[PDB]
Amino acid sequence: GKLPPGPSPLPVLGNLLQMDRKGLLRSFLRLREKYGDVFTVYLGSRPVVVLCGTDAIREALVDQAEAFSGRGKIAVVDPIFQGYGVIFANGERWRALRRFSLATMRDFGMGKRSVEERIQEEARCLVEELRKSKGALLDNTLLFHSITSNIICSIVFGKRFDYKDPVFLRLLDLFFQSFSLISSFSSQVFELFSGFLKYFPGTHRQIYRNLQEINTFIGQSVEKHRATLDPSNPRDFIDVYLLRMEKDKSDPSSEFHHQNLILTVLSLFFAGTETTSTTLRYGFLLMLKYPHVTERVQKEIEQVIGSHRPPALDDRAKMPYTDAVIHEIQRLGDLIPFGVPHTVTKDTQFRGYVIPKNTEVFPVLSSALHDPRYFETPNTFNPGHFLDANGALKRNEGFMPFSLGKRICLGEGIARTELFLFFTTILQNFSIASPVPPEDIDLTPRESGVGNVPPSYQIRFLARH
Ligand code: HEM
Ligand SMILES: Clc1ccc(-c2cnc[nH]2)cc1
Repeated sequence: GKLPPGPSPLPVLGNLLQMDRKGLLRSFLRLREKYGDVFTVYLGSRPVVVLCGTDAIREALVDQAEAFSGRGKIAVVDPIFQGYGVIFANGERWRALRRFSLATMRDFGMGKRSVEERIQEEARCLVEELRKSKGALLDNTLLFHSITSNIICSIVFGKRFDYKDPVFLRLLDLFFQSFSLISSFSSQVFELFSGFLKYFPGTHRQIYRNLQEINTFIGQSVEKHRATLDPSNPRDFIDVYLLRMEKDKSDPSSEFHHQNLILTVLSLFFAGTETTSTTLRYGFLLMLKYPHVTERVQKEIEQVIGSHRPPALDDRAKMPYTDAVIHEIQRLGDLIPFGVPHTVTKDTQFRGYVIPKNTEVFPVLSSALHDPRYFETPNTFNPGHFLDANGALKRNEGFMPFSLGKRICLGEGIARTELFLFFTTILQNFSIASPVPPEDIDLTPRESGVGNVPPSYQIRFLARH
């Protein structure tokens, strides 16, 4: 049936000569200009199909959902996962882990705190910590990585860490350094010649080393959980997984074993810590660049929530402006630019082309979030993209920051609740400022690869009264 159009490759080097030195995303966007919304490019010797624009992505991930439900690989972390854990698994193993992960977080019995309550509690701890800074200028990177890591810790380990805990800070350091390395230029070259470059020194080794040190901490927590498990009262995600292992003792095809336990927990930290945190850091940078918008969010908080009680998730339905602002922070932040690689699960017929089973497919989410066919002046921040004439929230088919289809972000619910409660609880309690004039605020990513990493910046949180 034939593959989608694309630059003729050279053996070994593939399409290296037709790439853009800026990175994989620019390379993909440049090729889209020449070959259309659906093309083939060779990363090293591997052929991959690229889908660009809202329409093409929706046709694949939604209209042929099952076919495009396969998961590809990211070379610098594949040595860690190797097909285990809920993110990088395929087939029955993925189906089983996803179903269990959704159900285990979608509800944690009674007597325990809901996910919304754990986030409100973390937002309260955050407010207390920021009050201690007395409004001094700071870089919010560490605290924003802390609050989102703490939500996953609460869910998986059954508790949060104090912001000044040495264990926590070390773990935080390992993770953050890894995300920066993972979307660095080197990791993107590694994506092309891993088969060859895997044999040499480099950042891919430091990434591996850091993630294994985190897996070691995960393993020791699993042992502590095992040693104190009370079947009558599971405490968190690990206890629930351990109880399922007991339930499946006689099932030789169960996927609930050790490797999927450690790597599913790593998956939830990997995914649950990084993107929500960078979205929040990018959102506050935009709020410094658009003080008028920040002021309107604070006015809506005052009208709907007031200044005494904490924001609750059900306030969001009565706060369309703030909700539109968060949508727009996600849309312009474009935190996972070329998506997380998929693969087709069978030879697939797509737009008159044939995509062979297991071929890697990149749904370039950035090209939908910035799709001119759906968003006027896509490169400019405007909450109005999500608001109708009456100020009510409006949907846009191009808005797919969590992707779409069978692989749609498993943590979407948790992430949206974290964005709404952290953004509103911070702005209800603090006004923000920085020495940089709004006009001079640069939104350009410090690094752009599988993740977009926002630039560092200074900000102050002044307690309100
Ligand atoms: C603003 C925050 C977040 C954004 C924009 C985001 C978005 C994404 C995207 C674009 C994908 C790939 C979907 C695909 O394969 O097509 C993904 C997958 C995933 N995300 Fe997130 N994510 C966020 C937060 C979270 C959180 C908080 C968790 C965990 C609690 C999480 C868990 C996962 C997992 C486990 C997958 C793989 C799902 C599967 O393969 O079935 N994410 N996310
Ligand atoms: Cl390689 C990779 C995989 C998954 C994510 C992710 C999912 N949800 C948030 N982040 C990011 C990068």
